Amino acid sequence: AMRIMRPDDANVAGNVHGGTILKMIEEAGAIISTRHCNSQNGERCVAALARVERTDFLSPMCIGEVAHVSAEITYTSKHSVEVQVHVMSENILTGTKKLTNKATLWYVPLSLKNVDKVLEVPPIVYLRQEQEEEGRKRYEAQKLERME
Amino acid sequence: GAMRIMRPDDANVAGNVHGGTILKMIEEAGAIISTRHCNSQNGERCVAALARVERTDFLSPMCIGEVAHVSAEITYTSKHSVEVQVHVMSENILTGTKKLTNKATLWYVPLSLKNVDKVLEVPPIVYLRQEQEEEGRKRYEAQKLERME
Amino acid sequence: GAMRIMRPDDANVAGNVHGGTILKMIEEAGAIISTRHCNSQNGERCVAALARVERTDFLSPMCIGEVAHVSAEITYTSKHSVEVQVHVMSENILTGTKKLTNKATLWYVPLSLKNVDKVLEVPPIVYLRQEQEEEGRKRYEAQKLERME
Amino acid sequence: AMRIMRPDDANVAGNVHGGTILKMIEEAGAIISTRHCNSQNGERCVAALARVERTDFLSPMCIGEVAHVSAEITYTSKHSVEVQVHVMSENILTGTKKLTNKATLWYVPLSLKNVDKVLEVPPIVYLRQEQEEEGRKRYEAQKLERME
Amino acid sequence: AMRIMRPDDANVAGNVHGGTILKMIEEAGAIISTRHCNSQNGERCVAALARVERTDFLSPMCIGEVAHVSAEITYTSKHSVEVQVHVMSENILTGTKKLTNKATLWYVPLSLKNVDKVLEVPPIVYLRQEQEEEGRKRYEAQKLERME
Amino acid sequence: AMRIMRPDDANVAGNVHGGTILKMIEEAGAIISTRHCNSQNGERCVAALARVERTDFLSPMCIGEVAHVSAEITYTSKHSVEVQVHVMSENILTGTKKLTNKATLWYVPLSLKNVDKVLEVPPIVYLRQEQEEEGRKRYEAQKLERME
Ligand SMILES: CC(C)(COP(=O)(O)OP(=O)(O)OC[C@H]1O[C@@H](n2cnc3c(N)ncnc32)[C@H](O)[C@@H]1OP(=O)(O)O)[C@@H](O)C(=O)NCCC(=O)NCCS
Ligand SMILES: CC(C)(COP(=O)(O)OP(=O)(O)OC[C@H]1O[C@@H](n2cnc3c(N)ncnc32)[C@H](O)[C@@H]1OP(=O)(O)O)[C@@H](O)C(=O)NCCC(=O)NCCS
Ligand SMILES: CC(C)(COP(=O)(O)OP(=O)(O)OC[C@H]1O[C@@H](n2cnc3c(N)ncnc32)[C@H](O)[C@@H]1OP(=O)(O)O)[C@@H](O)C(=O)NCCC(=O)NCCS
Ligand SMILES: CC(C)(COP(=O)(O)OP(=O)(O)OC[C@H]1O[C@@H](n2cnc3c(N)ncnc32)[C@H](O)[C@@H]1OP(=O)(O)O)[C@@H](O)C(=O)NCCC(=O)NCCS
Ligand SMILES: CC(C)(COP(=O)(O)OP(=O)(O)OC[C@H]1O[C@@H](n2cnc3c(N)ncnc32)[C@H](O)[C@@H]1OP(=O)(O)O)[C@@H](O)C(=O)NCCC(=O)NCCS
Ligand SMILES: CC(C)(COP(=O)(O)OP(=O)(O)OC[C@H]1O[C@@H](n2cnc3c(N)ncnc32)[C@H](O)[C@@H]1OP(=O)(O)O)[C@@H](O)C(=O)NCCC(=O)NCCS
Repeated sequence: AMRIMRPDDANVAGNVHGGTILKMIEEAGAIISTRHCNSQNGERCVAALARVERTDFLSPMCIGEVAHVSAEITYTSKHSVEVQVHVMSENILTGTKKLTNKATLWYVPLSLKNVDKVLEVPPIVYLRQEQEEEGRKRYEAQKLERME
Repeated sequence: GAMRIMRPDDANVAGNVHGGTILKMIEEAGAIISTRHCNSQNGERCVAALARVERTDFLSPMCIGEVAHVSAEITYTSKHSVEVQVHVMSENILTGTKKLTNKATLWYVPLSLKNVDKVLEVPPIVYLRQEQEEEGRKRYEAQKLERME
Repeated sequence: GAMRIMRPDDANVAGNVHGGTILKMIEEAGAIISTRHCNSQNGERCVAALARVERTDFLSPMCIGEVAHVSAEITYTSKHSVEVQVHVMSENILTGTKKLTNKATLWYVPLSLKNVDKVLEVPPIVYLRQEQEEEGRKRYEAQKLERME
Repeated sequence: AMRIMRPDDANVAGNVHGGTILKMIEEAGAIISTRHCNSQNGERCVAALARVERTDFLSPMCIGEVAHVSAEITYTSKHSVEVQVHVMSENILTGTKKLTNKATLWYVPLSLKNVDKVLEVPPIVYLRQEQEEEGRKRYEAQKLERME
Repeated sequence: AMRIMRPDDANVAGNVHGGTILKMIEEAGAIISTRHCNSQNGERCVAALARVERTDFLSPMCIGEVAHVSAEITYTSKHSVEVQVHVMSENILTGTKKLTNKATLWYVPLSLKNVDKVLEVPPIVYLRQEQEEEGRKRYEAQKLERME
Repeated sequence: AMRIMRPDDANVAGNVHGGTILKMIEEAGAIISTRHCNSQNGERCVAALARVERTDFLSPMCIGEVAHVSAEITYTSKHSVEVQVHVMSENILTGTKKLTNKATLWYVPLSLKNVDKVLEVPPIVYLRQEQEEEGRKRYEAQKLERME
């Protein structure tokens, strides 16, 4: 995703609201996860946001700057999808680019015809085994935590 | 607090509200409460910027036509930061049914309006129970440590 | 209630909020409170439609960056209509200053979702004092009579 | 003004919210009043909404219908402008047009340089003599009402 | 159509984005073409934008100025509608009016019930036979550009 | 640049309005052109839209489908930028993709210090020589159309 930041995206200091960026982040996560969950022509479904991991906002973004939002599916469990989203600001006058934040989201597919039906998530192929292993450990961390 | 009716543009094709919609509302509540507090002792004029979102689980869906209720509370202050806990509740105004959608914790930092990116001191808060100050102090130390990776 | 920070698109070239912006927020509060009430006894599912806005004066300006606080109360019910009083207060979160922006009164009529333009019976509200019902009944009669010129 | 009504303009029933129409009405009033209060090259100003008269909503408007919003300055006092706004719905499939609402609004011009400075309003030309007298009577009745 | 230009319509300097005006232009074209294609109570339809002809932006528009959009159906073929749209900027503080844009659009009526069914366009009334001839030439010109 | 199509982007049939797409195309054109015109760190400028030409809408896009907007600078004259934009629709439930739109936009860099000052456009490198010649022919034809 690429969008010019507008006055209504920003506070009175002209700096973009956290909420504006969070919204864009989730939009990217929703597209990528829904596409994936339908990618093997299983039951028609839409991915629902189940969890947002801790995220830190490192640098401001200003009106007139371009928000760049990119997403990657980094893990899949039996019924869930982990998405990592990166947000970068670009000033197209000066050329300066800054990392706004990195967020991690967990999605769960729900049947279009039965909203209470959690679907199985198709596997992804990992470029690196360490990526599957790291993803598994993150999956475990949140599973264990939610087990109270 | 804050409430608003969920509209078509707030929801997916299933009729369920996008997480991003609720996240935006949560941050709107945090911004108001933290900005007010950071100017509450008439210090240098400032606006609270969102520094951190803690992990948060979405427990129940919300649908078009349901009312999102968003409430915020300042639960800790450090020298230069504000911790805010936000609760989101969905209300179906046809059936009456209310459900807890989400609980989220946020951290804000006040930045001067006049001095670009100047971090300001946060006025102290008073704790209903002193157990709460200690718990908040522990939460503060935990994020301070986690960020210094 | 409802609260929202005023944004540049809410305001004219001078930074002052448009009447239309506030009118919209007023009606949003009215729509929620009246719809909830009209479904509160689980009658035929319905949505409250705005029938009337009483005369209303805008007492003080609001500015970009101030927080609009909107609060509503059902003050009367007739057989098929709901009277709602709405208060709008501005809050400057930098200075702490609060001002009454506007008081408005609205009338809603519940319409069936299933049966188009079917007007439904409104559940009675509880009054703390008989005087409240009498005062509302007088306002109801006034507008009812006027709608015959 | 003429605008197609969209889903976000309407409730779950597909009927346009009163609030949406109210916002459009005020937009029409703001334009006509601001243009008028600058029409004699006085101090630059913007008209602010002072009063909305009682108004009844007669017929619903639906998603996909076209809202027609028309305004006319019907009276001016020394420092205020009376505006009548009509809203009509047009169904462009069926051809059917309906009167949604008629509203009267009062605006007061405020200096751009000084928000607290109320400016004098230029006179309007009345097509009929009786119209000025009618507007004058309404002005005095509301001015006398505002006592508290 | 008339609308005041707002901060979100414009860049950091306060000049209106072309996209904002393009959106307004298309809205006007969609209304006028849809009404016409349903004017004889044929199968219920909505006119879809098929083409924008070479449109030129002649002068900037600013926040606070009023955009005036006017549309006219200038030619009809068997299954399409040519619409010419004019955009005028009005500064309501100074009184200045400027021609912002002239655009020519082509619409095709599609059945509402029957997803992608192209319908016949009712013929338009011409004031002079010369107008039909000129329209025909423009019709043939766009046909040629499209066949390359 | 991706985004999901929402109810307010579309008509009563669920099909996206031409205006919605035109706005997205222009946003992409504005970003790429402004970035390019500041790429050699000349006088700070923003590129203003001057022309939209010969843009055709080939297939409908629906609510819930994802719009993919891709921009490319295809010609530069001394003071203007030609941008070609393609819009592709993607159904993330079915996987189906369709070419929605092909557009051509001309931008002109205007100094931020002097809003009437048309700046020089840095040259671009052409992947195939033939593209420059084709671009020049298009450029000459439109520049002469603004003469004859
Ligand atoms: C918030 C910000 C100003 C902090 O910058 P910094 O270099 O860390 O500033 P300092 O080192 O002086 O620290 C100031 C305070 O901020 C706190 N802080 C900084 N980052 C934090 C984070 N991610 N989470 C919680 N607190 C944080 C520090 O703990 C410190 O408070 P303390 O002294 O009471 O412990 C900076 O990270 C920033 O501008 N981020 C972007 C904010 C923003 O624009 N958000 C929306 C983006 S769309
Ligand atoms: C996501 C949701 C459907 C899960 O419900 P549930 O009763 O826990 O479902 P299950 O017990 O069958 O678990 C299904 C999967 O979801 C995962 N899950 C559930 N809650 C989760 C959370 N908070 N974070 C990460 N994963 C979660 C489970 O781990 C399981 O996947 P796995 O078997 O691969 O490990 C439910 O919490 C929900 O509807 N949440 C709201 C979603 C939404 O609408 N979001 C937007 C709100 S605005
Ligand atoms: C409108 C406003 C400037 C009037 O303030 P005031 O103290 O009464 O000012 P003045 O006494 O000098 O009156 C100026 C004119 O306004 C008129 N007026 C004041 N309140 C009015 C009302 N509510 N309805 C109609 N006219 C009104 C007066 O009659 C006078 O006109 P006149 O001399 O021709 O009779 C003030 O109430 C205000 O700023 N309101 C908020 C306007 C606004 O921002 N609207 C949008 C809110 S979101
Ligand atoms: C409100 C509406 C349904 C009433 O229609 P109606 O033909 O008068 O219906 P009824 O005669 O059966 O009257 C039903 C109730 O509505 C009330 N009513 C009707 N118009 C009213 C008005 N303008 N103000 C207050 N009450 C009104 C009647 O008093 C009656 O209540 P009661 O029996 O307790 O006295 C109708 O005027 C309408 O559909 N208006 C448009 C509503 C709308 O869509 N609003 C937004 C427009 S953008
Ligand atoms: C585009 C604009 C700057 C050109 O004005 P002008 O008086 O013709 O300026 P010039 O004669 O000096 O022409 C400068 C360049 O613009 C080009 N140009 C002007 N109009 C053009 C058009 N409609 N299409 C393509 N190129 C155009 C010229 O070809 C020239 O480039 P070149 O020297 O490489 O050939 C002017 O018409 C303008 O400000 N338009 C409005 C732009 C805007 O605000 N867009 C959004 C409106 S909502
Ligand atoms: C408009 C559309 C239905 C035409 O499809 P088609 O296969 O060419 O249909 P037909 O061959 O039956 O042609 C019907 C008419 O459309 C016209 N037409 C099609 N594309 C056109 C274009 N690019 N410019 C002008 N006219 C066009 C033809 O000239 C023909 O008119 P005629 O018979 O009077 O000469 C198709 O291109 C489409 O669905 N485009 C997208 C429309 C849309 O959804 N717009 C918004 C996109 S966000």
